[PDB]
Amino acid sequence: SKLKPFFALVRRTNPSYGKLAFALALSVVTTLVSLLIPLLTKQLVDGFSMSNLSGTQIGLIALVFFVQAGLSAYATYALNYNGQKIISGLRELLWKKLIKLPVSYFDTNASGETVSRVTNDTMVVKELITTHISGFITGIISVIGSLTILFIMNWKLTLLVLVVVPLAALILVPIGRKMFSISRETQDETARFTGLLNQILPEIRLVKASNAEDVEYGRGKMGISSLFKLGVREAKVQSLVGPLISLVLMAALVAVIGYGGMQVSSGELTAGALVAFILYLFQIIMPMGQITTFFTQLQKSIGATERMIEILAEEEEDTVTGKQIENAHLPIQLDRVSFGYKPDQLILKEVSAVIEAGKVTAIVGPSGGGKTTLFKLLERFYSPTAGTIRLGDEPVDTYSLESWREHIGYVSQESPLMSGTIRENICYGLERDVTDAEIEKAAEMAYALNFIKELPNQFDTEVGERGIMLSGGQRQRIAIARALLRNPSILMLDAATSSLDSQSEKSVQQALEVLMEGRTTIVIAHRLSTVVDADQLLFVEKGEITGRGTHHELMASHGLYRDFAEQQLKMN
Amino acid sequence: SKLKPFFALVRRTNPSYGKLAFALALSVVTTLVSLLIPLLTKQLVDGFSMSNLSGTQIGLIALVFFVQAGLSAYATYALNYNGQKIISGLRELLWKKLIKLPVSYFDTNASGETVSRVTNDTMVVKELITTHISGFITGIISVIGSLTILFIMNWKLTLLVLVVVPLAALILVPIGRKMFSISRETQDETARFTGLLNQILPEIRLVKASNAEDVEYGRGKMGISSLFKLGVREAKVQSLVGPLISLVLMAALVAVIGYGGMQVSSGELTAGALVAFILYLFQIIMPMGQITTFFTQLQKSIGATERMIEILAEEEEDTVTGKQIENAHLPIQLDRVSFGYKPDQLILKEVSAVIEAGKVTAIVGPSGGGKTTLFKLLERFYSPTAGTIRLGDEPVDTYSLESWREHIGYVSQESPLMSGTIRENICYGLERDVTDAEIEKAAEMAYALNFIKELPNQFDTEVGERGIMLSGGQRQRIAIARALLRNPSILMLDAATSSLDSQSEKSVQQALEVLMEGRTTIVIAHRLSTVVDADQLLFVEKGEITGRGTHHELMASHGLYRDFAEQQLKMN
Repeated sequence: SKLKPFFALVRRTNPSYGKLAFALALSVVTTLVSLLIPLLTKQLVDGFSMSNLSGTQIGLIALVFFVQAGLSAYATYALNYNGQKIISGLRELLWKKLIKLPVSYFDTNASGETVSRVTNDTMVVKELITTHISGFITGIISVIGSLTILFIMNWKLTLLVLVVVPLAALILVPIGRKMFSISRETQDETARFTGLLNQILPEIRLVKASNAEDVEYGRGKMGISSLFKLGVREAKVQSLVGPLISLVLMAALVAVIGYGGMQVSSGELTAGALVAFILYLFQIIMPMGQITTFFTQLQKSIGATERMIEILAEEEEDTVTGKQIENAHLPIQLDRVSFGYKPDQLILKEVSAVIEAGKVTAIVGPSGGGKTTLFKLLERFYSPTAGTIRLGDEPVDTYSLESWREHIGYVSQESPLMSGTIRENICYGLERDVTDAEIEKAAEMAYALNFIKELPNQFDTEVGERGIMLSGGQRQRIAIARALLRNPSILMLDAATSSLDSQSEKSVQQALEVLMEGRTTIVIAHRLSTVVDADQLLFVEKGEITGRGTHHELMASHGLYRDFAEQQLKMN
Repeated sequence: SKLKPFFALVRRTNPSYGKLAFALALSVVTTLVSLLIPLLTKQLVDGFSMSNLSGTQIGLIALVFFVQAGLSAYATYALNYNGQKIISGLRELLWKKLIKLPVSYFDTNASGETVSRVTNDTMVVKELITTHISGFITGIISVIGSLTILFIMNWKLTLLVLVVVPLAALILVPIGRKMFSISRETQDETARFTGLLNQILPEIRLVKASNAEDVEYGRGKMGISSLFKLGVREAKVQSLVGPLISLVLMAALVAVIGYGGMQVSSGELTAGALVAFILYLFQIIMPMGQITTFFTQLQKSIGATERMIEILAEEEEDTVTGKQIENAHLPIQLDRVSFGYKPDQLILKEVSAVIEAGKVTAIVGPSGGGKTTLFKLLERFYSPTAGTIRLGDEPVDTYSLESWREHIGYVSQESPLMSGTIRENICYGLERDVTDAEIEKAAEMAYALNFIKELPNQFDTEVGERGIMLSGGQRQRIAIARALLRNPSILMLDAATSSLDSQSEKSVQQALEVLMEGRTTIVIAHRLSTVVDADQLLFVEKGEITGRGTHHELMASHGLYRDFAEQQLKMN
């Protein structure tokens, strides 16, 4: 029942059954050959009365060994290659999914955790498919066949003590678990002592100033004393565990091998059966560890499969809603919009406002209100539930989200880079039009070519994977140019201002003003430099829009009491 | 030659030779018993023609096994206990040293690195002393004795192939190294892919806004494709390595054990010698790994010993300079002080100033000048080289640094806590006087008892190891109380004042003003609230004191041009 999701997930990479089954069957045949090699060794041992059959037997054993090696090599290659294909398919599906999950999943959930889930679960599934399933089948077949052949060869007298010995291993195992428990306790004590030292050392200035060094010495001494005490206990336990484990192991070996030798001396049914018995001993010892690893990694793999299944269940739409974009130039109105992240909290209550077309509008919000939520709502990262963010009769209820994102430009505060070259930064506007070869020419219009005129290169100019050799202001200028290059119709600004300084603010703002005066602009930032360039101003407070109109006189009056209190808080 | 520092470091814990040598000798005897057990097994195997000597032989073997187990247990306990004693001594010496190393070592070197060095090197020395030296001796003795006894038992015919087999291991080993190389390459590729995904995901907002999701999909696909390519190579290599390693191993086993069986069938000099031969095989296989681990950990241990030796070489003086404190109340003058961290740079040049006795003096410094260096120099954490920071005729060249630290109070900015209870915070002033039971009464004078009057407790009030449930202001007030409790004669303030605001700045400042108006006070902080309470003001610039006199008119005039430019930089 639990294996059904795993089988379905493997089935997502459908053309992977025949070769995997063939590889598993060939691994089974290779395993059955390892059960025949000791029999040939026994025949060779028993046939040394004449020296001709001996050499023939070494030849035959060498040939069988080479055949087994070749078959095992082919089976391992097939298994590993099929597992790699399955992992490639799984990673492709996961990445295609994820680059398309709504931004809400990432914001309200976990960024690095998703990457860790994908990377670890794919590798665990690989380890299960290529090694652990085939390993378990091989181990079970090897153990059963070796036990059966030993039972046929020797009646039971030595096989019975062979199966009794795992009871000695069974009493041995709790001792090893106690070893791990004591070791973990000692490690925890060592970590506590290290934490205490890392507590003390940074404030050595305070330690010296109070002149209480000896006090800290004694404290440290107490810590090491505790460590020593635990060490003494682990010394007693290791003195009890170590030699005893050795003793039991040797007692098993002496019992088994010695008994075989005894049956050799009495004249019983084993000499070459004794040699094959030792070989079967090794072929029984190895697969037990293989099966245990199989079970552990099977538990890990069912967990990983459930995680990958829950990741592969998310949904989203890009153009499913409709296709009705013709102009994208209408006044934007808010109509009783009340929805945040979860319907229970209601982090937004009937927010409504009137914004014209081709009019710069500024948004002023508090430190903890609904300015970020309104930013994401106006950028259409959340789906409306009760209210309507309405352009255009809600053919903003029947056009495509992809088309709306096409007609909007977005740089917020950092927008550092999509690392690579500047070519990608200007070819992210390659929307089937391909901008022919006018991209750098756009930089000429967007005041970017002259700024980049130092020209390390134009295509080999590498910002690096890290992207640290260029600062924020130049990159924000590049994003402004990208917005001007993509589809300069609607602009949505959080007004990225970092290390640009007053001289650059005016440069980039006058460039954007000349390029986008006839088109709609939206600003959401903090300062009062965009608001003066904004024809209409708004204000967000307690998840509600409170304030409409022009900037100068209204903000001089509206911002007199409560917005002024908020400001006086802000400088403080 | 290289072992001499290690021997000396062990010699620092002198009374640890006799019992360690006895434990090593008993481990040797225990090892020599394991070379006799297979011989008794061979005798038992050969003596099964009669069943009485058989049972006597099982009895004797069991007795020898129990004797060996007991001896090994005692030897292991002695070795582990002696190693724990050595580690306790080493940690005690290291902690006593480092709590007394000049603050310069910590500031210009590494805090967490020293803790890591102590913790790791002590454990490595433990692992070498308790296990690896005895392990190597045991392994060498076991291998040599087993080879000699096999040579005596069997002439050479099977021992020769036994020593030939390690050549098969020798050709096997490079294959395993190639396995590790390919695995490391695959791991590096996986890490690169994970880094690429962690690059992409956080900016999924920018990814969606540009509407280039497919582009990021294809990029990710390329990454996974590269992974798959490397996986294919590792599939080919593992298909060549795995079965081949198995084949060679089995070929060795079949060769050796089978040959023994052949000598059994022909009537040669081994049946119970074959059983003992297999036992000696195990007793030869284990110590090779033991010796290899010994060599690796010996290299690690010589490195750790050199590190611990260089840590145990630092020096400092507390009262070595002299003992001439009688009053500690004299004007403090600076006389051509020119010394920073290293004499080459000269990060301080002839700094001189005149400060009176019982006069509050403020220090104003820039963001990157010599204010921190002058702070540490005036607090005596660095040793003068050219100039003289002179009180008192330089009996500040002949009194004790410990006494000077006794007569000074220090809280700078955080001084968070020496975690524990408030009892430690008020018993760090326990200077042989023991303040009788007046500590809380001092808090009554120092405006601290009324502030702490909520009383969760007075001795069970725990701030925790972390120390997070109380903020900075209360702890700074406790530090001020501690300074008033220790020896309120000279105060050195970086001003604990922070974001506490007037409610608390004025409260703590008026408490300190009432308690310490008749005594000398030194302030080094940034703002202009301490300077107005400071009778004389100074200023640091480019590692030189530039400005002397009162606050109001001089700072109004001196701070008009250049200090005002620095300020206008500071608000900007």
